[PDB]
Amino acid sequence: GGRFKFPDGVQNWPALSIVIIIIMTIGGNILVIMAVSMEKKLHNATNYFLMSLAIADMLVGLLVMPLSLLAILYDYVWPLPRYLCPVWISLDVLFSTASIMHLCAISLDRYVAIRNPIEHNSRTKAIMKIAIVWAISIGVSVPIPVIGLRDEEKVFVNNTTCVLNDPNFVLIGSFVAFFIPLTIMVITYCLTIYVLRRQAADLEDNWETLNDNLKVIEKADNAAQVKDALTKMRAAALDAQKAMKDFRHGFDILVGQIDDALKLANEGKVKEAQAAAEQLKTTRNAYIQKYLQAINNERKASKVLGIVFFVFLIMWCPFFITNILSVLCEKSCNQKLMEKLLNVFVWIGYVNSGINPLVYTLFNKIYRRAFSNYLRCN
Ligand SMILES: CN1C[C@H](C(=O)N[C@]2(C)O[C@@]3(O)[C@@H]4CCCN4C(=O)[C@H](Cc4ccccc4)N3C2=O)C=C2c3cccc4[nH]cc(c34)C[C@H]21
Repeated sequence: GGRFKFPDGVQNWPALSIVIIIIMTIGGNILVIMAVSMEKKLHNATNYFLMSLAIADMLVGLLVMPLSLLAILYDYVWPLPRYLCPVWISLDVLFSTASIMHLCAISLDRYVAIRNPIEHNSRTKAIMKIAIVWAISIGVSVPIPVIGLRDEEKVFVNNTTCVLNDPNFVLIGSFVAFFIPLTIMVITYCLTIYVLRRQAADLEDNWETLNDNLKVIEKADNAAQVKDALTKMRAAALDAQKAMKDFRHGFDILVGQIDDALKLANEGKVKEAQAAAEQLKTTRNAYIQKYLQAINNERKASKVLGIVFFVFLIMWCPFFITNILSVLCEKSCNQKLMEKLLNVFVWIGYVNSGINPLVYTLFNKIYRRAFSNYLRCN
């Protein structure tokens, strides 16, 4: 009666339990799609892009993970019809790349928004980005149907197991789908953290000059000395202002005290100006806390960026690196262990798709309360 498998030919039940992570991925992104849909605040362009990413990652857990689970259930013997594997593999390359490409764009956008925060029809650009991202991924995926259709031996080999059999594609696909985006995310990340640290140093330097000039005002006795030190603060305040409205307004109201004290410093006596430097001391200490919460925001952003980039490396690097070694190293490297590692590094890349939502909820207050409400509402 032929050679059957399903629904009881399962050879590995311990692997079945791994469904747990699958259930987390599908729902994890659904909550994001809910947040961007229900919440009025999350109708921002960048959030629509996170939704697109969520669509990519959700489809990974929806269409790629379950079929890889069946593959493990039957000890890597394809139980489904033959035509359904090249379909599976192509989807694997598609959504996985879409996930990567999306992540790369997020890095780029975050750099621009950090460099020149003056940015705010605004949706047409986001639509343009989503389209381009999905267009590139499709390009990376179309070789699968092409190669598979023009030769059956290249998708599954022993009339049993289904695995890529074209080393040229593996090299190219890996190089263009991961290593080029990786290079962009490396340089991008480095520039972003550089800009961030430079902005922090600027605020700290402006605050130091505001203190040092006050000390030397209380110190010396020359009316022109008070004039010089008292004028250098006016610039240090105007420069720190352009670097939360109560803070810039604090620099604006203390500037007025620098005007009064500077008027009484040239035509008046040094003692009265030094007495005005006291009122300046108090107006500075009034906002010393708002200065600390500003620099704290700087260090917070630095940590979040370092996390997301680190996670991306830890997740996708093992697969693609070993994938490269498995093709271009056909002798020196151990091949049996290579397959043993790749089998796990594949699902590590999968887990990244489920980590992305869990990442953008741990740090955003709106997503935290949005998730905490979607889980308890139903
Ligand atoms: C996670 N997903 C997995 C998928 C894949 O390899 N899936 C199979 C089914 O799993 C293997 O790794 C297994 C594990 C152990 C032995 N295996 C192999 O030998 C061959 C790889 C290989 C072929 C020839 C020579 C050396 C190595 N495998 C396979 O075909 C390809 C991906 C990919 C390749 C290229 C560009 C890409 N963009 C996004 C992606 C992607 C997503 C990304």
